[PDB]
Amino acid sequence: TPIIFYDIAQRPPVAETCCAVNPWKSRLALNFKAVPYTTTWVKLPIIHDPATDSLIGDSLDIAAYLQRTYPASGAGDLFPPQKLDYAVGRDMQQLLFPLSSPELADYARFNSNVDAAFTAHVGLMVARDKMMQSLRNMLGDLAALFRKDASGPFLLGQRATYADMIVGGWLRMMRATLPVSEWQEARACHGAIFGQLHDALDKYAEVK
Repeated sequence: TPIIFYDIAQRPPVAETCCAVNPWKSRLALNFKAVPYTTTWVKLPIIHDPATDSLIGDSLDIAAYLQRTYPASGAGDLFPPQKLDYAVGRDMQQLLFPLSSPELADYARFNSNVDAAFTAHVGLMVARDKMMQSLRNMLGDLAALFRKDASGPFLLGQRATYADMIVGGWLRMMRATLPVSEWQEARACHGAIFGQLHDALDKYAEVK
């Protein structure tokens, strides 16, 4: 019965034993949905669901599979309709390609833009003052989406979605790879919008 989640354990200098970006996106999605699962650590996230004989690779497909197969399970809908109006600046467009269930197209485009925005600042996580300024500026632009509904730390206020998990997966990975002070900067800048989002996602961050 339990879903098998294939994941890769992290090695130093990564500070935390679990979770590259995309495994974090899927792990946040599995925990939010409350579907039972266990990790097999192997040397891409992939799940096998024995309940449907399904084998799904890629975090967007896994989350879409969970929402479609267990729509009422756990904390609710991972993909409610939503304007995810975020676009990277021109100096980051090359990191968009290759891009991305047509009701999910906006979530897919958001996944591409967040990934590109943050990937532009790997290398802090592999650092320099100018890169940290660029990271701060990119978070400022992303922050406007999290200010649209100030009833809560998520994009839709008190309601978390897969889009919050797209960003949260990056945040979790940054906490594990940045020097502590730079993580503390990222978590504090622009009104601590991303420290709040990170902390709000803690409840969906169990490693199992």
